[PDB]
Amino acid sequence: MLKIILPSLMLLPLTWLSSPKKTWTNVTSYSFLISLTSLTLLWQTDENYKNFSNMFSSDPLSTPLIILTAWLLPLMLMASQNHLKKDNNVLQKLYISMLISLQILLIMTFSATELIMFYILFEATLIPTLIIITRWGNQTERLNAGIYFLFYTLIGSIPLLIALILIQNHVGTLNLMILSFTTHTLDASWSNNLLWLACMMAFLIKMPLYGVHLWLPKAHVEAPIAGSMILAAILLKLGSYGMIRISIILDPLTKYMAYPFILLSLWGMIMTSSICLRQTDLKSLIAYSSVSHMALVIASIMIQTPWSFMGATMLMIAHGLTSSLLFCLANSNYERIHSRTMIMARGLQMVFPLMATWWLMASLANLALPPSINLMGELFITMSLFSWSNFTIILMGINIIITGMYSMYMIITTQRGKLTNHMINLQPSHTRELTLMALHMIPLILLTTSPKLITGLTM
Amino acid sequence: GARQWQPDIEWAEQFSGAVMYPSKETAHWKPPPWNDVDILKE
Amino acid sequence: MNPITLAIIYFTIFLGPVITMSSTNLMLMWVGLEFSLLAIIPMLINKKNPRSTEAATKYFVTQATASMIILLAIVLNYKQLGTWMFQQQTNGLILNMTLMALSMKLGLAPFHFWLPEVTQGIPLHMGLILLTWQKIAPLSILIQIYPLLNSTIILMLAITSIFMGAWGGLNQTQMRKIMAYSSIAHMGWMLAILPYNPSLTLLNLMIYIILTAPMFMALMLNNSMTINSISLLWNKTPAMLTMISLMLLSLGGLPPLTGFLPKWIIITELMKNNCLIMATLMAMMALLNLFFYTRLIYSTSLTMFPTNNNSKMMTHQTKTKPNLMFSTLAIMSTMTLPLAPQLI
Amino acid sequence: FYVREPVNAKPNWLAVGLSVGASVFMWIYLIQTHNEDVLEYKRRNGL
Amino acid sequence: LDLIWLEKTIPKSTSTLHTNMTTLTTNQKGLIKLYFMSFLINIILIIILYSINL
Amino acid sequence: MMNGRPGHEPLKFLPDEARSLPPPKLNDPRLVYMGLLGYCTGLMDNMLRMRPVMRAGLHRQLLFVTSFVFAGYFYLKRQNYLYAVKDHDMFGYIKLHPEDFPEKEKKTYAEILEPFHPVR
Amino acid sequence: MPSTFFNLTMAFSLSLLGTLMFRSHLMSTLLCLEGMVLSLFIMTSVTSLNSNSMSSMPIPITILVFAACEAAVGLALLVKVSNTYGTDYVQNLNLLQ
Amino acid sequence: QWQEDPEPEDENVYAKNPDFHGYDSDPVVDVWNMRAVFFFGFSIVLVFGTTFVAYVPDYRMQEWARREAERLVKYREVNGLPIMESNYFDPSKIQLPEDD
Amino acid sequence: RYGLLAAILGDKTTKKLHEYSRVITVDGNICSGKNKLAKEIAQQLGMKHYPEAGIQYSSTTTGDGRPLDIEFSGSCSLEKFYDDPKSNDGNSYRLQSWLYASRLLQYADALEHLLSTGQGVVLERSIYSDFVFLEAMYNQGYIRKQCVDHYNEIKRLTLPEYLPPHAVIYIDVPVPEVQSRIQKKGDPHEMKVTSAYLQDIENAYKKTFLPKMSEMCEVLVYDSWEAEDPTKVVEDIEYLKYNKGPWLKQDDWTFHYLRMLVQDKTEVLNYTTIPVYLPEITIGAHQGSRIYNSFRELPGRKYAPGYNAEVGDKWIWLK
Amino acid sequence: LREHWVHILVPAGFVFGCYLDRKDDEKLTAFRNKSMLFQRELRPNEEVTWK
Ligand SMILES: CCCCCCCCCCCCCCCCCC(=O)OC[C@H](COP(=O)(O)OCCN)OC(=O)CCCCCCCCCCCCCCCCC
Ligand SMILES: Nc1ncnc2c1ncn2[C@@H]1O[C@H](COP(=O)(O)OP(=O)(O)O)[C@@H](O)[C@H]1O
Repeated sequence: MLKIILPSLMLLPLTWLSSPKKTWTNVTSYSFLISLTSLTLLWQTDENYKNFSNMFSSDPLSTPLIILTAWLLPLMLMASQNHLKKDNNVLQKLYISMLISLQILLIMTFSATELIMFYILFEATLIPTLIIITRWGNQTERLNAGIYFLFYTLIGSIPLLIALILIQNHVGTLNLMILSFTTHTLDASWSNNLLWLACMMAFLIKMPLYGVHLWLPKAHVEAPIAGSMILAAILLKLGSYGMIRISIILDPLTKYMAYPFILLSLWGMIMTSSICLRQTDLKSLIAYSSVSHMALVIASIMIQTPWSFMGATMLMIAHGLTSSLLFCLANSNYERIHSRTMIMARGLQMVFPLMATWWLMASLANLALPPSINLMGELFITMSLFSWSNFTIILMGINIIITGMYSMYMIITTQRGKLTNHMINLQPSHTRELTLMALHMIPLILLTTSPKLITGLTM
Repeated sequence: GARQWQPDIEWAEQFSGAVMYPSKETAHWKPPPWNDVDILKE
Repeated sequence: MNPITLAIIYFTIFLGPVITMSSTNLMLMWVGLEFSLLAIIPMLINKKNPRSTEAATKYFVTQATASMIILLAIVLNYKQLGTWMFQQQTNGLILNMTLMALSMKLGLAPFHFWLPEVTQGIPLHMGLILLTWQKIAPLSILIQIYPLLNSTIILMLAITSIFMGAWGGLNQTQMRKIMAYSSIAHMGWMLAILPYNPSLTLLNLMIYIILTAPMFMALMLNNSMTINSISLLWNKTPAMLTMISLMLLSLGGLPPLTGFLPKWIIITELMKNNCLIMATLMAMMALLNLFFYTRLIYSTSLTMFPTNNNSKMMTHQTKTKPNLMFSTLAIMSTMTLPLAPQLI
Repeated sequence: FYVREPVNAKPNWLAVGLSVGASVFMWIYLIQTHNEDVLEYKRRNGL
Repeated sequence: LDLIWLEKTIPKSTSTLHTNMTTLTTNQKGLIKLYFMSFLINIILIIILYSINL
Repeated sequence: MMNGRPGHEPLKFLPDEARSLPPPKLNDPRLVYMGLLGYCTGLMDNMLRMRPVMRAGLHRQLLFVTSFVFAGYFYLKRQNYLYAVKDHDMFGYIKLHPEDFPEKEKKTYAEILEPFHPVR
Repeated sequence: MPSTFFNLTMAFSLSLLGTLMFRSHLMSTLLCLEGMVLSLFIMTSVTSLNSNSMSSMPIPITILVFAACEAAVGLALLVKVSNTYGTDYVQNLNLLQ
Repeated sequence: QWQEDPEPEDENVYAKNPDFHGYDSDPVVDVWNMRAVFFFGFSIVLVFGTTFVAYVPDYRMQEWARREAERLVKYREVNGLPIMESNYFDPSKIQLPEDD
Repeated sequence: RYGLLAAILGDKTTKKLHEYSRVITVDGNICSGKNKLAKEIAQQLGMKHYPEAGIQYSSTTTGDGRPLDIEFSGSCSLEKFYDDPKSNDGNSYRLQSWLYASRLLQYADALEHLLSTGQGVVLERSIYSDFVFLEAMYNQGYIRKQCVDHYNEIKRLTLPEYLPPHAVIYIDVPVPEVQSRIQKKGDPHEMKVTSAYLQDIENAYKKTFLPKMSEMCEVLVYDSWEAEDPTKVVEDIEYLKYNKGPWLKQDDWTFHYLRMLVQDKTEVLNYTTIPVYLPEITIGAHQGSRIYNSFRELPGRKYAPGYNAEVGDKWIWLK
Repeated sequence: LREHWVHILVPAGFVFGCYLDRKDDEKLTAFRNKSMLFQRELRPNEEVTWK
């Protein structure tokens, strides 16, 4: 997998060497094709995972993501052509390159055989992200948000560093292939009960768990649209990908060491879903929607039943695409409105007829409408959770009712009701804004036709 | 129409002073002379 | 300085560490340490500002008593073994003295009070020498005697330094002292692995030298001893803003940059030796060091602090360039990580 | 032009010739070392 | 529970714990006598650390 | 560590014994990296000194890309040796002190009985 | 000798306690500092003499020669201080705080 | 008070360039930055990509297994063998701990 | 550039110094016909006559030398100084701070010419004499107390390093007669200036500048009549004995370091940009970024001297 | 190759990429055809099973 990567690196030379006026089209047009080369990995006509080479591999779980990581770079670069079009021609070429490095790094992290290669690349992604959030962040508080995003991930990260070096000594190689075909069975000691927490905690932090998710609402609030898309679509899912490949070892402990997180997540799912119900900042509501719909995932990567896992793989890819779509349209309202407040800007369909159709489809993806991969995902996690304990439906049942309420409230108070009297007149929709959306949903429609590709390792 | 908030004078002020997190007494501390030379003489 | 004097002094400041390293007769190692003490004091008071005399008089007393303690260890050994050099048989107290003494000259842990203060009153230039070409000498003496020193003490001085360095740095706003504090911290990691794998001490030093030497020549390019002063870097010289950003995050352990390797292999070696208690606590507060590094990042790069009108005047005039060493030592430092296996 | 002329306007032609010439000595020694090396390796071992 | 209790406990507390710890460790007179004595204390403790673990 | 080994060359860079090892291919990814590492140093310099970034010092750019690379071949040549000594040393010991590193028989899974924790 | 070697060693520790417990004048310290060099010189000379190790007598003196200059530097700093403050009290050396 | 700029207004890019596509202010760059984005975006990724992904053959073997079952079910049923025997790894191969 | 290599191998300032080689400043009120005297004295001993420091003196100093736009040169107007005293934006303090930076550049350029060529220096008003304008400005409502402290801090940080004027000349004409001198020169901004403000300027010299410098250098007071007679004044300069003053201790090995300072303009005014945030001085990040990101794009300024092709530089690919 | 030297950057990466990914194979070619499930015997005039 060096075509999904080397051609990517070369994007950096192109963003720099290219003309200031033509820099945007060379980069966006080329990474669209970079995504097309990424599609070749999907050709698995057999079960055997595709070990491209010693360090680089792609199995069913990584492949559905590498393609998404390559896909969003085009979109990210199309959603940030407006803001970042007021810059000095060298601030742009830095932002474009920053976005380019994220997927170079993220493509490799999702396509990495050695778990510590994951760690080095895993924690590197913070550098590009922190720059995108802090340097171009509009609000006074991004310095703070950046600190929260760096420390919560970093304090979790050093325990994983110690744990992975620890298993290398215990087993003798951090190669995901071998670690899988070798006998690593923890022994339920008090210490192992700590190892397990060391490995999972760093992944559980960037996958916002109810206890440590305050970093994500603060980060996406002041982050520029491209950073918020990356955090929701690819960055948070780095934590999920890690939990799937790391729990191959630590096989016995999670049977009983998971209860704490599972309950934290399911109760967390309800409270995070509910506070979405009365949050005035739209970007705030989407972020907590992201916490709740990701709290379902940590509760399926821990129950560990075949269906959970691919419920997880289905939902992660699906929610990634949906969340961005929501964060992308939130930005389009923010740029004309100039405020994140949900109460202002009422009635837009009256003035932006189509964006409202995109808003409606994004919300229906947000809630579980049935001919969507989003529902298949939740339906499956719901099933397994029920298997874990029939009572789980109650808590995963209060979340579904709340999820319907906030998803439609975003449509009802942003895209319906009487028009706002006279905010700065809202200029019509650009074709870029609409495509950036179409590019998010057309793939959501196509993937829903053949869900098999994003089903995970389990199935 | 947007101005990512660049730091104003007040945000800058805190970083002055001989200690970032000033203590009740350490608050009295005064930034050392920029020239690295002091006024005392007698 | 009459250029002749400059030569004699500089030769001594350079013959000082070199005799230490080359000789085996400890005595000759002691006088190597003694010269370094004599040569550095003249340069320290070059401005001869009231702050400077204070600096040198502290540096000298701290250095002198430690030098006398190191000599006492050699004198005692001479009577416990006729040899003029530490051996397997050496009384444990004899070696511990040498650790404390040498940990004072290097300024590690509970003897970390002199360094921040002398780093504050000396010029940026002599600051570098006082931080990096004066640590080579004592460390050489320790690295030579590693097989014999105590694992317990070193670790305590190691951990303490890491903490003191980190905590001290958080509050400081003067750059010279932020660096002094960082050096205490890095010096700590170095002395942690000495008993186990000296060869890694020599890596955690070089990398510190290849990181600090560019960082200081950066601080002086604009001769800013204040963060507020380095924050207006964007107006005085915009290009160094990019690398100053990476070098400081490299000084802390963040993974893509070269700075991770020293911490990573030291942790790998300590876990190989089973100190998974000690290594863990060190790595954790090591994370405190990055917080103050990033706070500076914020002021200098990620956020643009307001500047005075006269800054436009300094822009007009051609900026005297930074030596080539900056580049070669900025890149070899910010990004060599892809080449770690051969470094270790 | 400039009221205060640059010190670098016309190239330091020494700095070119020791910069260019030095690099071409590096290669001719480097490439030499490799082929020479390869041989030593081959003869010192079986081939 | 969001905002105050989950921000005062984990994110903010760790902020304060350190802030306070730096304030005590870095509030130093700057006088040499004080500092030096501390060197005295250290020598004493290390002398003991060796002694008791002889 | 590896110092104190019999025959150690007290101050030599790469003992001739390292002749026996294969020479590093000049295009070894690493040496090529050092090259890029170098080009960047050059470009960076131009930038910090405020010169046209790429179109200036085309002589220097060469000195850099060619100094770093030169250094590489001769360094890697050594680091390669050091690692090679490590095996000579390591493998030898495994034998000279055989009992301590005994070959082990691993029972076919048929025989071994790892317990099965059910997920249910 | 074994008995005496103790006295000299404690002399060095009593001189150690002195230099690590300042009080007013610095010249006192530097003076104390020298008390150690004498104790080291005496101990080095004593053992060299009862080990009949003549090859080592060079050291007892090298110790003094280096110690003398060391002290020369120390006093020049001292003179520099009572030229900038004129009272040589370790008390006023606190600008660096 | 210190000197700083007065708030910059955001232009109605739709006032000039009434055909603004949202990519860049000058018109030709805009046209050529959508003529290449709709094309490389939709026309040869959503179309050629979906074509290729649709034609990936027997992805993860699930087109092979619906036949292998059919000949196994064909073979097992006609020869009278159990369709899915109840132990997979044959009991004979296993060497159960004898005592316990 | 000059370095210890050059110092070690010849290139000593001592052997380049001669009787006519001194730093001579002539200071007076807003209108002392000072200009003529200087150029006259200059003509006498061949002294390089430096003109009075200006807003764009630094731009004439650097690169092309064409005058810079006001905002590029710090947005200072002497013109606005006068028509709008005690202005809300404080153009008067910004004018004074830029003026101090300009003379700092001029004095340093003068010292560089003195130690290299050995030709003596006439620079009109000096940094030492600049304070009289600020003293008078604080005496009236022009500047507030802190503003004064900020200038004093910059003065204390940078002025001591440079050696003092060898001799200072004082072309004095009374408070009333300068205002009539002002009345006939044409600019209207110079006209209508406060008589009391002019009172405070010359009073500040007499009270502080001449006595202070009366030991640091040979002050030569001249009344208007002695003035307009460059010959006589020139004669007197050639008459005074350059003995009393700090210049006596400047051995060659001491001059070298001073030379290497003035040789580096970026340092000469290093402390002129100290991060003290008084409101008038502050660029402001958004405005400052635009002003820098605009000044740096001017032809020949994008890159270092010798490397920008716009103005016709060549050989960049080998430099 | 003029004014089009910035359009052939990324494409070239691809080729180089493919050049390496087919070179990695060349290295990892043990068990070329020595695997159990796929150990056919060489068909006449065929050098190796998979290249
Ligand atoms: C592993 C990934 C690690 C992280 C990589 C991405 C982050 C790189 C580090 C960025 C750190 C600084 C962030 C803030 C920078 C602010 C820059 C700025 O304010 O602009 C001015 C600056 C200098 O300006 P000048 O070039 O003189 O001309 C313009 C004058 N206004 O303008 C400049 O400085 C221009 C040159 C900037 C440097 C270019 C770097 C491009 C991005 C490098 C990505 C490398 C990705 C490597 C991936 C490896 C995968 C294995
Ligand atoms: N620090 C200062 N503040 C305000 N104005 C100043 C300052 N320094 C010089 N000037 C201006 O310089 C003018 C006097 O210069 P002038 O005598 O006309 O030059 P010339 O020497 O060519 O005759 C005064 O009007 C005064 O405003």
